[PDB]
Amino acid sequence: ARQNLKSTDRAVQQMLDKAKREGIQTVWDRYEAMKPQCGFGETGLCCRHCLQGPCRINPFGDEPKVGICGATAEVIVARGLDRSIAAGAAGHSGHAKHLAHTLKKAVQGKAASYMIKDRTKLHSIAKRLGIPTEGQKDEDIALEVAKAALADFHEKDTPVLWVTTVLPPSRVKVLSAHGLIPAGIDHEIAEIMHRTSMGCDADAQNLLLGGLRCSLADLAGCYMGTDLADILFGTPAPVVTESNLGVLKADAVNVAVHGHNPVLSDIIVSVSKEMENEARAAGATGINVVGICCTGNEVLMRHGIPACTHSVSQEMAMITGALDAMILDYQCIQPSVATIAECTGTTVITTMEMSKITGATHVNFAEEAAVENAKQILRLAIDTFKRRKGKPVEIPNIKTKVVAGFSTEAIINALSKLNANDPLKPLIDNVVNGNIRGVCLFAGCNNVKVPQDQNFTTIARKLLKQNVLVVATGCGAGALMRHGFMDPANVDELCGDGLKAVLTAIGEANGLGGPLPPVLHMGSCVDNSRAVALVAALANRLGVDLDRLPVVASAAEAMHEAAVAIGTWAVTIGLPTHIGVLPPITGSLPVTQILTSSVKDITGGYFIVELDPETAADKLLAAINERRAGLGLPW
Amino acid sequence: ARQNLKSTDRAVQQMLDKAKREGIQTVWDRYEAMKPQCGFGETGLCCRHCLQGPCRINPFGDEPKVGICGATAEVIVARGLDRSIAAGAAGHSGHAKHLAHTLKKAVQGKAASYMIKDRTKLHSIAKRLGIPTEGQKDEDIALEVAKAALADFHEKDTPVLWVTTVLPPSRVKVLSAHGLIPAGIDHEIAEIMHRTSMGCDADAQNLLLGGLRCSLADLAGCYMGTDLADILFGTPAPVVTESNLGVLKADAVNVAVHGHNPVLSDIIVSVSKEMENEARAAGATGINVVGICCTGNEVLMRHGIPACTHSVSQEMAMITGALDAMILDYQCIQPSVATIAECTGTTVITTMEMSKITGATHVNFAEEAAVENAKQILRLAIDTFKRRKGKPVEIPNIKTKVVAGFSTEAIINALSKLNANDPLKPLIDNVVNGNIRGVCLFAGCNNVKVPQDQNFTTIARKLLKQNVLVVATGCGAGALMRHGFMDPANVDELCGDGLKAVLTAIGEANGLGGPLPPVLHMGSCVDNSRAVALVAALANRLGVDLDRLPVVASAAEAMHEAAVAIGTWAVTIGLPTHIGVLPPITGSLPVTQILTSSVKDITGGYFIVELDPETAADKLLAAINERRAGLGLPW
Ligand code: SF4
Ligand code: SF4
Ligand code: FES
Ligand code: FES
Repeated sequence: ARQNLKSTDRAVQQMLDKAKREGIQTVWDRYEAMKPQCGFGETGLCCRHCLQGPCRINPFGDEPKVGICGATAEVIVARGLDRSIAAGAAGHSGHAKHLAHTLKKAVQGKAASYMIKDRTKLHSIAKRLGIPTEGQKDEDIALEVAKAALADFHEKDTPVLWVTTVLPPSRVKVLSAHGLIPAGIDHEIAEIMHRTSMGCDADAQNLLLGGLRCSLADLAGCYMGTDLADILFGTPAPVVTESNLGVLKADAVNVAVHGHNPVLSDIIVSVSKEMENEARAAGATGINVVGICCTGNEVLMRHGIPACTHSVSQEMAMITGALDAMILDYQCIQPSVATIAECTGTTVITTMEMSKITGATHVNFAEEAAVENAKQILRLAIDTFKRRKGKPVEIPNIKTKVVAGFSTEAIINALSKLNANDPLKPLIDNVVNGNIRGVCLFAGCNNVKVPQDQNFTTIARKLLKQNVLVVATGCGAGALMRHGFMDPANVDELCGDGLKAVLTAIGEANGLGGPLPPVLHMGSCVDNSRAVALVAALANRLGVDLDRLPVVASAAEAMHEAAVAIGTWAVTIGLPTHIGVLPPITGSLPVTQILTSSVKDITGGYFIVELDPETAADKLLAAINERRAGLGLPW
Repeated sequence: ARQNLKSTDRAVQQMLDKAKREGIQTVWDRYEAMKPQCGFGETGLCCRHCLQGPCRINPFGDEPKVGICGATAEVIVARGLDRSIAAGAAGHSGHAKHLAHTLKKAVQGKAASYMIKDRTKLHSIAKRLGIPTEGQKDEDIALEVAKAALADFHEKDTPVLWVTTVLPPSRVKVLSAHGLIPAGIDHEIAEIMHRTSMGCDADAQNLLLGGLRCSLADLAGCYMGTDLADILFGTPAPVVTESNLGVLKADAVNVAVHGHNPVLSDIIVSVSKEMENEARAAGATGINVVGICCTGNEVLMRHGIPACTHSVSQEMAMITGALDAMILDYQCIQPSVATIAECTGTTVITTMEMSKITGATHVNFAEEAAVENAKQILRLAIDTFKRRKGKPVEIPNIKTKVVAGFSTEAIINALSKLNANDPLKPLIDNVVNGNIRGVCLFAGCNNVKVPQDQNFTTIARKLLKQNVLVVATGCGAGALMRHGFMDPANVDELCGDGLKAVLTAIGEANGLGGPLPPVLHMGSCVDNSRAVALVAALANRLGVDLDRLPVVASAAEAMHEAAVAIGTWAVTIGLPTHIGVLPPITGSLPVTQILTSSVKDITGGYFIVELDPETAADKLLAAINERRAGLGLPW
């Protein structure tokens, strides 16, 4: 097979060849077996919301033209999209909610493996929420922050504070005028599921306004998750590590942390260092913890744990034969891992009650027992390492250098070395003088339909040459790190002269004798909220709303419902937002026109649907430059 | 066309002939245009939970055999079912939540059109919840009940009290042992949406246990909705009225209330009597309010408002040409009504912010302005009546007599005339002696796939001849009322000798000089909770759990996600539960075996999937008789 048609990652290509000769089916094989995919589903023109279905509508031609109950294409498309947004928001609800409970347990003395690690962030969040701190114990402040987090999930006397306190007042005012401020996170999720059920909401604009509001519930969960993880585990600062399959070590116990919620995998990291001598007794050099997906991003950002792989290529880590354990929480885990494990020897371990996989070993993680749980898990990994003594492994000797840890606090601190009391001003100065053309956030997944990483790297290369400041999260950050976009040694090759000058000036003032990396890694998918914090801080410093800023987003290879929700809130907060795969909307021209055009008149943002990455880069540059022109800037 | 293949209701048949000659497309025409329906959707073997889809699995044959991410048929089927349960629960969340807010507003002086109408029910609910009443103002008790209702939507120090306080302790204990008690109504809905999103829960048993727990969140919303509606609007007592299209009157202003939440349509009823002379000034005899679906059931149960039609046949009320207005809240409204209105003259009016239909007139109902809103709405109806002066109409002269209003309180009161201080004992006595073989609850919708009412009437006839006490809600009650099953004049024809003797003894002791009707109408779909209250009271009186009682349920023509949720909680509380249409589960034998067999070992209940109604009646009788045998009773 030509493996480069599947993935642009050479380590992935090498493992695809191994999987092929060993007869191990991969995600790419399961995709091929699915073709041709259903065109009703692809276009959004299918409904299964009641037992009179399934209903479908022919995109073109003759009947069927309308659902059995009378639901039009507009209604069917908008209802399906709304449920996808609610599903995305629900994952972020679960992630943030878990962290809120963990913080509450910690400060109540119920979970001594957890603690307040970032006291400053705690007090800053309390202040933003209106919680008094003067003369209060940190534990009581944290109890109040956890209570406020849990309160945002349901209706109360205030709207969702993890929306209204994180966006500029002018933006909150626009959203409120259109009825878009969430009343409660789980409240909005449930209202979406109700209104999209049979015989309820049946007006495309009304449905889509509901979707915008639920996407802000997703934003609140993202921002709440980042806030609470930073309190518990530390706010990221710049770190240096490596990425790709070559971070695996044949002579070590290789343990991947995979999923999203690092609540236990932050603990796995710390415990793994304590069990080094137990690993050495078993014949290993040590325990080598590596990351997959956003749990991997979390521990990369906070501890420099190397990233093994991401998203669509996750099975390939197992194909090496050296992955002794894969420790799972939830979200973005291909359930194929449980069956591949039988072929590769890997011990796959689930840990969360609501996310089990038939055939995997389940360990019932509890914060109250986190260290004990981590030791049980790592001992299974050590046992597995011992079982592969003498077996050959094939780890591609392929890895890149990765500078990461660019939380918004870290970015502001780095800029403060150029201007101590007005840190955003050097960035704004360079936007104004054209050294920085604008900002682009790359976000979201890989998707088996797109050769892995091709859109992220093609678009990023064009933007960087045109002096765009590129930030990235999730598996977009994964794609860019695995292709060298987080290695400062590649600044000369990748970056336009203006951007290079700025990255160099910031780097030299931070004592690096070298530039910042070409792309700034801002963390996990919930950490898209960090990009919101940066952009809102810029808006406040400039006295304008986000829909006037030369800032865009690109979910260039989107897959998960999470990514749909994130793209939708990016639009809702005012950003031009590219999506590089087709969401199921093309079966309705009216819905497509709302999402790509008339929503501009509501929020100032809009979707740019473009599957060709060179064309998408041109459209993103045009959007940036239109914003520059609106501010009276050359472009 | 042979109209009896579409509906067994002769009034519906007559209007189908009119629709045909006038060129007005109906739900049956849109169904025909949809055939053949997609077999992947029919069997449950389709997934659109991420942008790598749509994925499908061939029920039999070759590839595709597995989803792109590795999701098996078991996982795909269970995830789709779970989302349907969550959607059903969300509708009941929205309905109950709305009523909780209405009660709070009323007792805070913010909505003087609303009030505490049933003070006794208020105090009984407060006592069941643990709320003190001694020495407290009714308004403060009601404020506390409304607060407790709203608290059950999110996590707190107690589980959902509208589950744990309404089922016997032994049942709560079984459910708790299996992890099935909901933590919060909207909490469970959101956890379902998370766990069913890509790369999360992927074990069929774990997924389905989550679904059982979310179905109890639906039960809580149902019971909360009935409780609060009874406080606000009165607990039903026996009433006499009529049903079917002949309740429309050519010389009156005909106004249908349609949807679920009678929050405003209870007001419409009261206001309509006040505007009689305005209607007379416009040339009408008066305002004739009639019911459709469960909002219709609500006002039938409390005020004897005649029921025009139900569910699948709702368009036919408009085809008469005499329906001047259709006043909509949410749920079960075919959106085709908005376009048919242009052909029939009817004014279709929406009233709830989250349920609009393109082309309908929207009036923004607010409790604070309910009387004003009702007058605006009824004045549109009067105007419409005037526009049809001189136009012929075709109202089928077909209607039945309906005795209804059998709340659980009403049933207990009726039985108390035979035994004042042990009212359930005469019912139990007659179960023991075989005069009553068991109880069957008919629930749920009609479905265009089934000739309308055919399953409800075929099954009911067989059960009644075998001395089963039949109770009914929703459009199952609608089907039975429209075919004479709520007219005591039909007891001799329909009922076995034992059941007739019991209905007669109760009727004669209630001063009727005649029996209770063949079937007891227990109300709307949320009022399935009343059947739960009756069955739980019987369980408590007998000292056994619900899974030992000779009680079954039949969603004989199910359609809405609501009906899936209700059927699932019927199973979860311990009942054999028939469903007369195919839910999308047959693509997975393991899931089917859980839902129809091994769940017995968890909750004592189980689904009986049977599309042939004669066979379904035999299977329901077998289930009843097995329960009788387990209690040592003849059968
Ligand atoms: S909700 Fe309408 S369009 Fe969807 S399956 Fe049911 S009848 Fe078909
Ligand atoms: S979740 Fe899995 S089965 Fe469903 S659409 Fe995505 S890849 Fe296909
Ligand atoms: S007809 Fe294929 S997605 Fe439903
Ligand atoms: S393939 Fe028809 S329901 Fe998806």
